[PDB]
Formats: sequence, C-alpha cells, structure tokens
Amino acid sequence: VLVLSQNTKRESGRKVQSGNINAAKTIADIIRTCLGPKSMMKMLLDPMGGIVMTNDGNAILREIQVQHPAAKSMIEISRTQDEEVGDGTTSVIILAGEMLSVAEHFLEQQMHPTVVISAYRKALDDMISTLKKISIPVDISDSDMMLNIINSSITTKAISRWSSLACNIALDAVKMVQFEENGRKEIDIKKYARVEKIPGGIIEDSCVLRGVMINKDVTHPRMRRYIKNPRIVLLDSSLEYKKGESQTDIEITREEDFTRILQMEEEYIQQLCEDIIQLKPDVVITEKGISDLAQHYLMRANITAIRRVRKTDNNRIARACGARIVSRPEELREDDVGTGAGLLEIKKIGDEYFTFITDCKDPKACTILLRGASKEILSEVERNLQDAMQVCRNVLLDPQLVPGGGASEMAVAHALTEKSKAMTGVEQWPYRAVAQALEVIPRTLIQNCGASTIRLLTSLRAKHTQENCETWGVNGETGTLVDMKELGIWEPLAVKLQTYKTAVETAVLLLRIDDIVSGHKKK
Amino acid sequence: KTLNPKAEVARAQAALAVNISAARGLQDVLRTNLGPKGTMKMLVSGAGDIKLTKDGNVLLHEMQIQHPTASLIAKVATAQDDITGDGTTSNVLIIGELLKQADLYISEGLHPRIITEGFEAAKEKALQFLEEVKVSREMDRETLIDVARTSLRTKVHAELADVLTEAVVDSILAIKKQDEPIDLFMIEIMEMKHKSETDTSLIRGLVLDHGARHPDMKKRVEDAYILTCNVSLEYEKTEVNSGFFYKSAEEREKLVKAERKFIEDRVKKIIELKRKVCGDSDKGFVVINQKGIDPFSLDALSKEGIVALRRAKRRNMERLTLACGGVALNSFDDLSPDCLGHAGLVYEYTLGEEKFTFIEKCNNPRSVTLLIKGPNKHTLTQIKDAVRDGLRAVKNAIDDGCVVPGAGAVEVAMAEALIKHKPSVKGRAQLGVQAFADALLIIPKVLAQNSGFDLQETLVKIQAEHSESGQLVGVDLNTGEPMVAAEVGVWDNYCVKKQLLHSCTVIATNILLVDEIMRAGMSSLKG
Amino acid sequence: YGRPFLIIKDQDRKSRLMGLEALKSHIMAAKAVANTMRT
Amino acid sequence: ALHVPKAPGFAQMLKEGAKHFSGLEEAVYRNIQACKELAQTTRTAYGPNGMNKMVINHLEKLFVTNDAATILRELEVQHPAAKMIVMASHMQEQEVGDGTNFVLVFAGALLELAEELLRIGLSVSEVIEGYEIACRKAHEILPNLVCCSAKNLRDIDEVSSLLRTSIMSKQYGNEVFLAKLIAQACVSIFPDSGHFNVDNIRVCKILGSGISSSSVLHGMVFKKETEGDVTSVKDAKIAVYSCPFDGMITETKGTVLIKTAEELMNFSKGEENLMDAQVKAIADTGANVVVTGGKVADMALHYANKYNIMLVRLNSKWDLRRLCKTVGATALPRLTPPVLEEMGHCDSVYLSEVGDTQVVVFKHEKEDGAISTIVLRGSTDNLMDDIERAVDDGVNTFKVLTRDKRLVPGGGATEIELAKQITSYGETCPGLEQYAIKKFAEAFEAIPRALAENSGVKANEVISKLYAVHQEGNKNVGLDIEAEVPAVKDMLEAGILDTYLGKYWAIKLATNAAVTVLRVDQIIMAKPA
Amino acid sequence: KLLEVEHPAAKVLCELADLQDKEVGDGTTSVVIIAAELLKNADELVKQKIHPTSVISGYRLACKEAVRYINENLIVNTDELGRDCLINAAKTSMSSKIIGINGDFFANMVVDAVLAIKYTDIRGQPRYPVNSVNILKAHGRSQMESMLISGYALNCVVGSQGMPKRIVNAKIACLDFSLQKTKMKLGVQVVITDPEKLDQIRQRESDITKERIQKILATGANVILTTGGIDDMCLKYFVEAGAMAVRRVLKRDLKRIAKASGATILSTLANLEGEETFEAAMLGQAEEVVQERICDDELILIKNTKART
Ligand SMILES: Nc1ncnc2c1ncn2[C@@H]1O[C@H](COP(=O)(O)OP(=O)(O)O)[C@@H](O)[C@H]1O
Ligand SMILES: Nc1ncnc2c1ncn2[C@@H]1O[C@H](COP(=O)(O)OP(=O)(O)O)[C@@H](O)[C@H]1O
Ligand SMILES: Nc1ncnc2c1ncn2[C@@H]1O[C@H](COP(=O)(O)OP(=O)(O)O)[C@@H](O)[C@H]1O
Ligand SMILES: [Mg+2]
Ligand SMILES: [Mg+2]
Ligand SMILES: [Mg+2]
Ligand SMILES: [Mg+2]
Repeated sequence: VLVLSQNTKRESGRKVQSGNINAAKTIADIIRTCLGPKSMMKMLLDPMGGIVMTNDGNAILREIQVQHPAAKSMIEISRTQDEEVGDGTTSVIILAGEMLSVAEHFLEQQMHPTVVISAYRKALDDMISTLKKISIPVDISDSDMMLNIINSSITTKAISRWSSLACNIALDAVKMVQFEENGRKEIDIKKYARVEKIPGGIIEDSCVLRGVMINKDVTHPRMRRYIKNPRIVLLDSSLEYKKGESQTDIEITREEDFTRILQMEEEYIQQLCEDIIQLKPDVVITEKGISDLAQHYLMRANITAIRRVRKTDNNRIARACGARIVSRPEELREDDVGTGAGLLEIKKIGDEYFTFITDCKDPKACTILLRGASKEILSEVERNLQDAMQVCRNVLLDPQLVPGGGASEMAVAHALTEKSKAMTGVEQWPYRAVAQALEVIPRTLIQNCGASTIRLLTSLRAKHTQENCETWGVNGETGTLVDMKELGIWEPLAVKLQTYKTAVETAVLLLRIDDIVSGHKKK
Repeated sequence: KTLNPKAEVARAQAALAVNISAARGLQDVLRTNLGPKGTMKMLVSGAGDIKLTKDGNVLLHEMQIQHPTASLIAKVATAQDDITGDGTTSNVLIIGELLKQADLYISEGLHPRIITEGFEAAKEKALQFLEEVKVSREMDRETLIDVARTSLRTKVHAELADVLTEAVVDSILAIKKQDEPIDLFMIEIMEMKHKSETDTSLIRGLVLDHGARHPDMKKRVEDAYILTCNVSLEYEKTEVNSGFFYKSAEEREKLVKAERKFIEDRVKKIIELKRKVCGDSDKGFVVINQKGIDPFSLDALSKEGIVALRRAKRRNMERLTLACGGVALNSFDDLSPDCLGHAGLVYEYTLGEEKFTFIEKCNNPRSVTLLIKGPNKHTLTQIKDAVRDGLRAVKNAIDDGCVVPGAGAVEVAMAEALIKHKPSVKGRAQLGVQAFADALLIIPKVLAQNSGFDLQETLVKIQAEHSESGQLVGVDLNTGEPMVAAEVGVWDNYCVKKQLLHSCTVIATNILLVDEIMRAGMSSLKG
Repeated sequence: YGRPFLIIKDQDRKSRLMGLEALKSHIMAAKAVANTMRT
Repeated sequence: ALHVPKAPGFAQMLKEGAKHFSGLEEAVYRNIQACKELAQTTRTAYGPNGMNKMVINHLEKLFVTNDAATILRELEVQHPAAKMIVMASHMQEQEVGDGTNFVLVFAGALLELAEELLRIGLSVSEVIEGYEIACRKAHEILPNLVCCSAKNLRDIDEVSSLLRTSIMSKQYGNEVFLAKLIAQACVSIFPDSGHFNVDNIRVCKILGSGISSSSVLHGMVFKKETEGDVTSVKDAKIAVYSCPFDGMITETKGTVLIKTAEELMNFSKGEENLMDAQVKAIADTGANVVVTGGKVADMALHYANKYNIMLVRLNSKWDLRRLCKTVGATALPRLTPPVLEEMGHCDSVYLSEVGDTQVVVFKHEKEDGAISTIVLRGSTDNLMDDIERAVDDGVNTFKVLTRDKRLVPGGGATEIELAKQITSYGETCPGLEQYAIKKFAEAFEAIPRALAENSGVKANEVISKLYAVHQEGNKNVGLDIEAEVPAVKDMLEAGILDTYLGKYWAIKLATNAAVTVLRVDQIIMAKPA
Repeated sequence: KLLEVEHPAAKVLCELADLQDKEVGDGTTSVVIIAAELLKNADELVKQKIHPTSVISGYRLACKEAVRYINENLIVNTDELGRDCLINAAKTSMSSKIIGINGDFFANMVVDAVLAIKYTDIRGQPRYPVNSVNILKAHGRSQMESMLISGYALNCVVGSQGMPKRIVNAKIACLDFSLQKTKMKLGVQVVITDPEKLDQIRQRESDITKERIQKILATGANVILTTGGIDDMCLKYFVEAGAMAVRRVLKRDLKRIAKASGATILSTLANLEGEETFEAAMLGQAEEVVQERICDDELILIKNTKART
C-alpha cells in the first residue's frame, strides 16, 4: 500500500451545494411545523431519560443530533439568535431556508456566486434601510402599551389564557431588574431574577415577591420564625476552628497545656461571636458552616443563623435588602447592616421549609414563584416568562415598533420591487427573486391557519400596491385581511433586524462552499 | 429520517393513537382500586420483597412500565400525592376518560382547539358550581372523626379503620394549637414487629429507638428530669496537630491522668446540678445526648444513678422540647435548673436484639407519638401509609372552612350543570362540554361496577332521582339504591378536588396539543 | 488527490521488474547451473 | 432512555421488509427529486455538441453510445419514478425511434415546474387539467407550423439532404458520407406503392481500415466458407434446399434386414448408384450452386465436386429465407429437382476476403433487386456499433418520412413559437389554470437552454434573442452552432429539418408520462427477493 | 497543515507553505503552484535525456534574471497619494476572502489600526509591529457593525459584584504577584511552643496581607490587575475601598496595557532598601473604563491613555 492520505474522502462540485440546499430545505420544513398561534406542540426524548415538551424553536432544535455540516451551522446560528435577542428563532431559520431554496434556480444557469453574494448584500442593505425608514417610535412611560405589546408577543405560547397576569409579572420583573449604579451606565442583567419551580398548586397562585425565596431552614428550633423589622446581616468566613496551611505543630511537655488550648479555642470562639453581635443584628446569613458554640451564643443573644447558602443567593439577598457581604467580623461597620427588610416568615410548601423575605423598601432583585403540575409545565412557563422578559428588555432598549404578522414583509417586498426597475445588468434577477422570498412567513401562517394561500396571497399582494396600505396583515386566528393598527399586534424592530442580518449572513456563508474534506483525524 | 437514519419519529395520527392506547391501558389497569370494595394488589421487587398496599401512587410507581405518557402520569400523581393527599387513582381515571371522550370526537373530524376551549369552559363552570355549592361548617370532633373514617374505610377493614381514625383524631387534637397552621414533623411513626395489629394505640409522649448501654443502670423511674443537650462527651482532639512528650513512666501516667480532664469538668458540673435539683433518693435524672458518650463518662453517670442516652436524631430535639418543656442547650455556661424537663414514667422495653424507650405521663404535651404494630413488614407499611393519608386528609379538612360530600353526587350535579350550560355557549364548544360532562360521570360508573351492580341502569336511576329532587343524592355501595351522601357520613374535600380538576385539565390541554414524538438522541454505542 | 487506477488484472499480486536486475539474475542462475553441472 | 412504540393499527401489521409512504412529502416530492436526478444525468448528451458516455453493465461488456435509449436500457434503475420514464422512452423508441432524450427532458422540466406549483398551493387536479389543456392547445397549433414538405422519395439528391440533420446530431463531423450511403441503400431497396420494410437493411461489421473505406453492396454477404472447390461462378443458378444435403431416412426407428450375401454385397453399390443418379438429375436442370441448410455428407460432396457444383452450408433459420427472398426462389423440403419457376437467378457468386476474413459476396448487377447489405469498416467495436445505430436511426427517420411527408423547422424555433403561442392563448384564460398554462409554456425553454449549455454559450441571452426574433416577425430562426458568439441563424435556409409526427408522438408520450406520475399519490412497496 | 499526508514531497510543500506564511503571511498557495509547475516542466526535460544539473543551472539563471528584472518595474509609494494606495492594497489583499464586497470599511479600519500601532526604533526607521491588536470574536449582528475601539479590550470580567463598572479617570496598577494570604516555604516550619503565640501568628498572617493591600491602595489606585489569584479578603477590601480588581490576566495583555498606559509591571514591592513601599510615579493613567455586555457576556474595555495609543 503506497497512497498519499488514508481514509480520506474528498467531494467537490455542484453535489456539495445540492446536498447543502437539500439539508437546509429539510431543516426548514421540519421547523416550519411550529409557527403562528394555530401551531401545535412537539415532544423530544433526551438521551438522559427525561421528557422535553415545549414549543420554542431553540429548545427543539438543540435536542436533535445531526451529521451534516449545514444542519450544524443552522443549529449554531439558531442558538446565536436565541442568545442574542431571545425571540424569533424559527422565522430566521425559515427565511434562511427559503433564501437558500430560491438560490438554486440561478446556480444552474452558469451564474457565478460572487454576483449572487453581491446582490444578497445589496438587498440586505436596502431591507435594513427600509426597516429603519418605516420605524415607528413609542413611549416607554405608558404601561398599557407595554402590556399590550407583551400580550401580543406571548399570544403564541400556551399562556394565551393566563397572559392577564404574566404580562404584569414580566412588567414588574423588568421594572425591578433595571438598576443604575455609578456613572452613565444602565445595565440590565438577567442573573438576578431567579425563577423557582415548585410542583403543585394552581397556576393562578403565581405572583412576584418583593425579595427572594431561599429553600433552607433554621439551625435550631429555639430561634424565632416571625420577625417584624429585622436587621439581616451577611457573612463569608466560617464560624469554626480550622487548621492552617503553614504546617504548624504544637509540641507540649506539661500537663495542663491541652486544657489551656481547649479553653483558648472557646475563648476565641466567644470573642468572634461578640465581634459578630456588635451592632445588634437579627438574621445572620453565612456561606460556610457554624459550630454549636456559635449557635448557642446566637440563641442566647436571640439571633437567627442560616448556613449553607449559594453565592448567587447571597448576592440576590444583598441586592434586595441593600447591604454588602463582609468577610471579617471585626470590620462590620454600620453601613454594611441591611435594614431594608419588612417581613421574615418561614412557611412550609409540601413538607419543605422555605424562607420568605417580603415587603422591602426599594428592592432591585425579585424572585418569580411558579406553581403548576409536573416539571415540564413549569419549565415551559419559565421559558415563556424569560422570552417575555427578553422581549420587554429589547423593546425598552430601543423604542421602535413595526407592524408584525405579514404587513412589514409585504411593505419591504413592495419597496424593493418598486426600486428594482432602476437597476440593470445581472444584479436584477436575484434582487427580484429575494424581494419576493420574504413572503414565506405569511404564506406559512395562512397555510397553518385556514390553509387557503392561493387567494389570500394575491389578495394581500393586490392590497399593498396602493399608497397608504403598508400596515395590512393577515389574522392568524380567523384568516381575513385586517389592519394592524386596530388589532394591536406589534413587534420590536431590533429583533427583526437581527433576524434579517443572521439570515443574510447564513445564506452568504452557505452560498460559498463547494468542497468537503473528511478523514484527517484532526491532529 | 434523511439526517438521522437511527432516529424514530412518529406523525400526528400515530402519536395520538399511541397516547390514546396508553391512556386506555392505564385506565383499565388502575380501575379496581376505587372504593372500599376494591381488590388488593401484591407487588414483588427484584430482591424478593413482598408489598401489600392499596394506594394508587405506589401501585403506579411499582408497575414496571416504560412510556413517556405513563411517566408524565406518574409524575402528576406523585405531585398530587405529596402536595394534597388522596387523589391518585381518580386523577388517572378522569384523565383517561377525558382523553377517550376527546378521541371519540377527534376521529370523526374535529379540531383540538375547540375541544380545549370547551374543556376549559366546562372546568370553569364546574369550579363555579363547586364554589357556589360548598357548605360552611365549624369542624367539630364528630366531623373530623367522620372524615377520617370515610378516608380510612378504603384501606383496611372496620376495626382497624376505626382504631386508626381515633388515633389520628387524638393525635391531631393533641398537636392542635389556638392559631397558626398545623405544623407537621411532630408525630413520630414507630413500627414494632410483635403482637398483632389490633393493639394500636397512641402514646402521649415520645418513643425512642434506642435505650441505655450500661448494664448497671435503672430501668424504671417513677419521677425523673429531662435534660436535652447535644454537647460532646467523648475524647475530642484539637484542631491543630499536637504531640505529647514525657520522660519516665511517672510523667506518662500524669499526662494520661491529665488528658482526661475536659470531660471530667462537665461530668462534675452535671453531678452538682443533679445533686442541687434532687438531693435525696426520691427523684431521677435522664440525660438526652445527641452525640456519643465515652465509657468512662457512662460509668461515672451510672455510679450516681443517671440514665443517659447517646446517638440521637436531630428531629428528637424539637419533639422533646415541645412535649416536656425543657431547653435544648449546647454548652454548659448558664446551667440553670429551669432549663430541665418534667417526666412521669421512663421505662424501657426489650424486643430480642433492639431496645426502645417509652416516655409517658406528661403534663401538657404538644408532640405525641403513634405506635404501630404488625406481624409482617408489608402490613406495617400499609398501616403507615393509611395513617399518613388519614393525617393528610384531616389536615386538609382543618385548613379549609368547608366540606364536600363524597359518594358521587357532586359529579352528577356537575354533569347536570354542564348539560344545562352547553346551549348557552356559542360555536362548536357544545361537543366539548358534552364530552367533559360524560367524562366526569366515570366515578359513579367505577363505584357501581366494583360493587356488583349495573352501570347504565344505576346512572339512569341516579339521574332520575337527582333531577326530580334538590339534594345531593349519592351512590350506595351496599344495596345499590340511591341514597343521600351529605346525610349518612360520607365526606371529601374541596381543595383536593379543585387541584385534581386543574391537573386533569392541564394534562388534557398538554396532550391535545402534542402530536409529534421525535427522538433524535445519541445511542452511545462507542467501544 | 491522485487516486490509483486499476490497469492490469490482479495488480496487487503480480510484480514487475526493470531489466538490468533481471539480466543479472539470469546470468547468476546460468552460472550456478553451469557450476552444478560441472563435476 | 425511552423508546416509542408503533402505531396500533396499520404500522404494527405492516410486516418487516416492506415500506410505506402515505404522505405527500415522502412520496410525491421523493419521486420528483428522483426524476430530477435522473434527468440531470443524461442532460449533457442531447444536442449534436454533446459528448458520449461509456456505460458498463454487469456482463463485463463495453457500450460507448450516445443515444439516451441505450443509456436507459443499460442502467438497471431500481426506482418506479424513473422506471416510468424509462418505459415511456422505450415506447417512444419502439414507435418512432428518434425522441427519447427529448421526452425525458420535457418530463423532467414539467415535473420541476409542477413541484413549485404543488408547494405554493396548486393541487394535483388543477395542475393536471391545465397541463392537459396546454397539451391539447399545442397539439392543435402544431399542424399550423409546417411550411415544408418532401417532393420525391426516390431521388438520391433529396433523401440525403433530409436525414443529414438527424445524422449530424448523432455523428458530428462525418455525416455527408453516411447520409449518401443511407440514401443509396434506401433507393436500391425502394419497391413500389409504398410499403417500406425495416428488415430489408442488413448491417455487416468488418474490422478493416478507416470509415471512408466503407461502401454499399447490392445483395447479401455471409461470413462462412465454401464446402467444395468451386469458387468463381459466372452464370450462377442458385437452388436452395431447406433439407440437409444427405440421404433421407425414416422418422420411425427402423433397421435394415439382410440374410444372403447378395444383399450384403449389393446394398452399398445400389446406394452409391442412387446417390449418383440423384446428383446427376439435380445438376441436369442447370444449377451451378446449391445452398443447403443442414448437415452435408462426404459422398454427396464428392459427387457435387465431380460435376462442379458449389455447395454453401449455413444454419440461422433467417439468412436462408433472406437469400431466398433476395434471389427470388422457394425452399424445397425434399431432394427433388426444382422447376424453372423455383430457380434463383443471380449475377456473380465468388468467394473473397476483406480485412483477413473470408466472406461470400452475392453482388447483383441489377439497380433494383430486393434487399441490400451495408459493409462497415473500422478499428474499434464501439465505433462500429455507433455507426450501426446511426444507420438504424437514419432508416427509421426515412421510414417516418415515407409514412408522413410533413416537416417542421428544427433547431429550437418550433418550441419557442409553441411556447409563445401558449403564453398568448393562456393570457385570456380566467380561473386558476392560467398558472398551469404559463408553467407548461415555460417547459418548452428547456431545449434551447440545454442546446446553449452543450454548445458553450449563455442560455439567457440566446433565449432573449430568440424571443425578440420571434416577436419581430421571423419564425424559422433557431440557434447557430458553428459560431462561438451566441447569435441566431435561419433554419429553413440552412436545412435543419426534423419530423413532425415523431415530435407530436414524443410530446404526447411525455404529457402522458407526466400526468401518470402526477396521478400517483401514495407508494406501497414490499421486500426485495 | 490540517491535511496529514504521508508523502515526502507533500510534507516538503507543506513546510514550505508554513515557512512562507510565517515569514510573510500572504501568497501561500501561489508559491506551491509555481513549484509544482516547475517540477512538471523539469520532468519533461529529465525524460528527454537531459542532465538535471544543467536544468538546475538554467532555472537558477532564469530566477536571477527575473529577480534583476523586477527592480525595473517598481513604483515609488511616496510619489502617489499614500492613503489611497494603502486602501487599494488592503482591498486587493482582502479581495479573495469573505469580506471582499465590504472592503471599503475594513480597509480603512486596518489602515487606522496600523497608523495607531506605530512604534519608533532607535532614532532611525519607523517600525510597524503586528500581532498586538486584540481581535475579539463574539456572535451578534452583522459584520458591518464591527467598529474600531480606540484603546485596549480585555477578555475578562470583574471580580466581585459590588465593584463599580464605570470609573472616570482611573489609575491602572499592574501587578505580577498573586493577592493571597501569607504562606511559609517548605524549609521554614512552625513549631508552636507557647499557647499565647498561635493566635498572634494567625492574626499576623492576615495582618501582613492587610497592610500590603493598604500600602498598595495608599497612592489612590482604582484599577488593579492581578495575573494570579485573589482571595475573598482582598475582594472585600477592594469593595470597601471602592476600586476594581481583575484576576487571572494574561502576561502579554498586561505588558501591552503597561506599554500603552505607560505603567511598569512590578513583580514585588521591594525597593533599594529593606522596606516594602509603593510609589505613585509608576501608575498608568487611563480615562473611562466601562464594562460592556456583548451577547450574554461582559468584557472590560480600556480607552486611550496619555502615553501611547
Ligand atoms: N395573533 C397574531 N396576529 C398576527 N401575527 C401573529 C400573531 N401571532 C404570531 N404572529 C406572527 O407570527 C410570527 C411567528 O411568531 P412566533 O411563532 O410566536 O415566534 P417566532 O417568530 O420565533 O416563530 C411572528 O413574526 C408574528 O408576527
Ligand atoms: N363509605 C363510602 N360511601 C360512599 N362512597 C365512598 C365510600 N368510601 C369511598 N367512597 C367513594 O370512593 C371514591 C374513591 O375513594 P378512595 O379510593 O378512598 O380515594 P380517591 O378518591 O383518591 O380514589 C371516592 O370518590 C368516594 O366518593
Ligand atoms: N445542426 C443542428 N443544429 C442545431 N440543432 C440541432 C442540429 N441537429 C440536431 N439538432 C437538435 O438535436 C435535437 C435532437 O437530437 P438527438 O438527441 O439526436 O435526437 P432526439 O430528438 O431523439 O433527442 C433536436 O431537437 C434538434 O433541435
Ligand atoms: Mg415568538
Ligand atoms: Mg383513598
Ligand atoms: Mg436523435
Ligand atoms: Mg492573499
């Protein structure tokens, strides 16, 4: 055997592009099942042994093992779109699939891909310009408008019957998450809105607590359980005698040295306890363990101690109360004492103790409590709440509104068709081809609704030809041409812009591959 | 199929048929346990353990079935069980009946959205009817007794059921306070494999699972004190690595005699406290320690007449404090006589190899202990499960200010309301309302089938007796004749039924909207 | 990637030699035969 | 993990080894993709500028042809969607004989243009109705584009000018000589009152020099030898005998019975005397060559060589009848002297050899006669097979022209004109069939696009120029071939003429195959044996 | 490089392309194609009964003549416009990539980055060092929104959540030692002989670090970068003092920051005597150090300073 390489398979030509287009079309046809309010839910089985029952476009695509590089690139771009804006995970995939399917008509007509990529970029620029021109501003001080926007954004999920409370929950969460520190920086992180999932109860018992909810219990039953206005303090160091990493040895030759050391240990413990109970606290929250002597001292001083906590939980408690974590007990000072509490009641939710810190002055971190049936319903509700919060944050970051459904797509298509008459050369056919490719979303919505596209498509095309007819969409519930100004369906502009940019980038990346090399074993 | 050849995916009709078949199977399997006239099942594990239980949750968990819908149903049943109390078999029954009624209309050519809307409307109507039909009561001793009897009648026979009802009622009345919710984790459930099951009684106190260790100790004290503590009485070493260095045998003996002086101080302090409290040979002293005790300290305590118990659980620190009224101190700083407890009878019992400790005769105890006796392990487990279910039912009836009659008159009233409400709804929701009304009447059908009477004729007679009257005509299980449910002594719950209906509606909505069971995972066949 | 093409039937079993080595081997074989048939 | 079960109804009783495709995605779309992949294979070999293809079957053979029929026959397709197209191509080749790749391309284009309609929403019924209406319109407008007819059929200066277009599409370069040879062979065998047979042309492959060394022969040839010593025969009187040249015996098993010595001594003498008498009586009628069709004997051969009688032995059960029909003689099942009306008058019967191969040439000096034989010369079997296939295609085209003397402008102007007329007629058609009509009109542009792709020019510019020329007023203007610049050229002045009935039958069969494929809903297969 | 071929000529061509990319970076395939064509042309001469030495000599002579002829076709860069020539060269170099169409902004950004990263030698010819600009990769919008950040960008997050994320006119203090507690060496053991000294030793073990932190922050520092680990006590001290602290920083990034801001990396606090002190003359002065979130992840950016750009 005398060959150059081993177990190598090289394939070039139009076959690679054909296979990539076929894989993209298959992915688009698979993901097109979940679109519009008249869609259905799926069920995935992870190799671990659980049950994944949801309707999001990213949660279903992440549980599918594939082998084609095009499918992997589609999964990657879908995950990036889901991690960027949060919403619009299926529309981008459908648009990319349609754009790659309508691109094979020119590849068979001895057309060079460079002109195709140039036309794609020129169409993307015009689409971005049109979307920025048709931008409609909106005020952020109106709560009814924000509630209507959230309801129209979450009208597709299974919370279509409970959005009357989920909208207010998301609004309160967004209002409590926004915090301004030092300078002119206004960050909106999502690591402080902890979502708890407790099985049982009805879905109407969910609310937003002004604080947090730690699943712990008191160390001793003699401590208090209901305090009016306590002084919750925080700690970091352990409350026990530990060894040293400096390799120390205590060589003793007398007889009372053991008793002296045992007494000095208790004296140091009592000194540390006295240094802790210096500004008269009430509730001590530490991250490590607490010995029995410290617990007895805190019980004698009528102090409540909680052990074994997390760093995120401690940060949330400090943000809700208004204090800071102190490592050394000798440097407690005064400003580090949290006095933002108002209620400390420990209840039992199904043979399990829970800590509740409700009623605060100005809390900046809340914990959403969800009560459902099993775990899949709770996970779906949490995902819907996270999507609603992301949509609200994207709307607050950019006060722009565009008509959703299919009015904006038809308006952009008409604007591109009215401007394509001035172009000439080989950059006119792909422009007009991708100008009509944006109608894949309304066609799919009509097919999923009443399944009568051959009439509604031309009815919407003949209507958008007029002047003041750019906000006419298709109702997914009934199936008639209605105005978007009276229906109340709106969507942000940043999400649509990100979707269009991701679709164009994916089409450009996939329209420049004509070789597959596999069999080098990496190293 | 084109991207993953080793992946099994089903369409909509196939998945719907599979789900309907699984629901029908789970309904036909768990159908002989409804009512007290049901049958008993025997479960044998892989190790050869016989379990004789009658609960629906345990029977569904120990049935060896691998299916996603079955797993979801088991999870929902476990959630209902550990949230409310009793309501596992009826949940699966109503879920299966609703799924069958939905598939009956879907196969003819309908849409699941209209069926879901009709089911939601019927659930709202049933909730309104249950909220407008519930009667308020004061919940006296007879009401709780009747509720516990009705809850425990579907577990054992008659004598054991009444005994367990009386024991649960007495324990609840003993752990009852003037305000605040009823806190659990107070009634200790101890099982003993001796005598029979008819000797089940409630002990006003605490029963430990271990006794004394020193043979030269007192076994029965007529009057002693209770000392609850968790200090260490063993040879504890320092945190830092130390070392002893002597010269001759005298220095070694002196170091040996001096190294055991830390526990000697505590022993002397305890002896002085006991001598100050008692004094003469008339009272006793019991020391309850959570950690181990050295043999030297045990001998020193036995030399004076002290019965100490080592290695105890953490939950016993609160029960003893609530029963006797002592103080669970950790250190020997302010050793005051007021931090002790009062006892009445401290005697142990030997059962072959194990040892017990009974603390009876208390002043005002707040945490009693239920004594369970059984000749076998499966009988003990069944009695414990029945006691837990009865306690949960009593707690649910006490926490609520209303009572719902049992039997099946509530289901008949809900079906009548749904039948009278469908013409008032527009659209195609009338079929969904009719299906929901027909699915709610499955409780009397199973209750009458397991007894030994007819089903259609019994339902017709019940409907005829309920339409012409205005009372809650229940279903009898003795002669089959229609009788009153809220007059004999059959009761149930309101929040439990509400949660059951909510879970059934949620399961129906989740099943009627899922029509694709794709499985695209890793087979993990490498190597 | 230069993929090898099949020319002669069963090429992975036969062996081909140049010419000078074959002539040298033939001369050596003839010399050995003459030395054996010499006594 | 968790495993899902099967559907309790039909999937459980489906039995392993079989398949089921009830959905439109896993059936109609799969068949459309298979047909597209099949059409994308034999697409570069359509026009005269297309290359050949070397296909090897499982019999370890060699087939380097260019027609799509041979490629589809030597492919062994395991797909019904492509099997239907293969059967349609075989039927078209059996009917006409010059319209397989065109039918395949038309069916592929129709399926590709109907897939998008089915995807956007057009159902199968409306698409089928629109396709049928467009096919009827094309069949009605087709007889309106003739403007060309054949005058005489026996003129050598006219037949070779018609089949040259069909020969050039199969053999580019050397076509004038082949056309002249085919015209001469058709003229030498042309009878009267029509009735042209396809079995009157015999092809002979002889490995010789080049292609220009080939010629025609007015008669028949056989690759055998002479049993006797007689070779050069002037006035040959052929006497064909279907019975073997030997002594006739009894059908029933019977032996000879001899007792005395006189019979044992006179049996062989009488047998030889009777054989000599029969040989003398056979040669007394004037026969110069005896062509038998069975086993010969030694004594009979010696007696024939003694009286100078040429013996030709051959067994094929078809060549004997062909020679009898050529020389005008009848077969005799017995060894009896023939009559004057049962004699085979020839011209020159000799034994020569060409290309190191002994052959018996039966050349006749008559201009008419019966059948002829075309001798092929070459150095490769594939080239000889290609030349034979081209000769057969030319003979089929001549037969079609004799059956129907109507001509249509070839190249690509007829398809463009038909598409333009269909688009103009479908503009005034209300309803939902206008989309199907416009899609059927777009399928006619696949021929000029394929021609431009095979030539090496821009297809879009060629199509635009052809449409502009057709809209200006010219109708018989196709696409130029001998020009690297994408331009236009007249088809009537050049001489690019093809048959009309053949194209009509091809379009009809293509539409039939298209509607048959579209009528297929679900697919139910079993397990291979 | 990622081909793995077991042929000697293939490995030779691969190492030649690698050397060409390491010495220059552009034109890695053209040289290989030219070498393959030269080998194919020389094979025909070898097959024509020609000695390889004469062919090699002729190839060397032709290469020398071509090299001597290239100097005849040269164009002075200073005689043209400069900026336009650089833009055209960048667009030509980026013409065979994925950003060939959008080459009007990327070329200008590259030219601006090259003009900003300009180092002077020993009073002679100006130098243009590369591989110093931090090219970060983060998924988000399109490629046209990738602007140029005038300054530095670190790929690390803040230590404690209680530290501010926006400090105006801060002081960059580069350190090359871990901020942890004191620990003795292997040859220095602790033998406690009196019980009245173990507590004092345990207290001093933290008091030394506390005094070191107080002496470090005595000059009024706000930005402190530590390449090693930072304990919880140091984090609490930095939070109480009101200053940022970044742990686990690369050495090259710290060197680039110290060179841009003019600071000096101090591996220890010792001086010319026997006392650990800290001066204020070796503190890098920055401007606005704001932490921005780039798609579910944050990163600290440093703007322009006062030493270099
Ligand atoms: N009630 C409605 N009315 C009009 N348009 C809707 C409605 N619900 C959803 N849509 C449209 O359907 C599209 C898909 O939305 P959805 O399926 O919720 O998420 P994704 O955009 O990720 O697919 C959106 O672009 C939206 O404009
Ligand atoms: N003594 C009784 N008289 C009338 N009905 C009864 C009696 N005991 C049980 N039932 C009925 O049997 C049904 C099943 O009860 P059970 O199996 O104990 O719990 P679950 O209701 O959770 O299945 C109840 O709905 C109740 O109405
Ligand atoms: N000289 C020519 N110039 C242009 N086109 C030609 C010429 N000769 C043949 N053709 C084209 O070739 C096609 C037929 O080619 P061929 O594959 O040999 O037969 P078939 O009709 O069976 O496909 C005709 O449609 C005709 O347009
Ligand atoms: Mg959405
Ligand atoms: Mg029960
Ligand atoms: Mg032909
Ligand atoms: Mg380059």
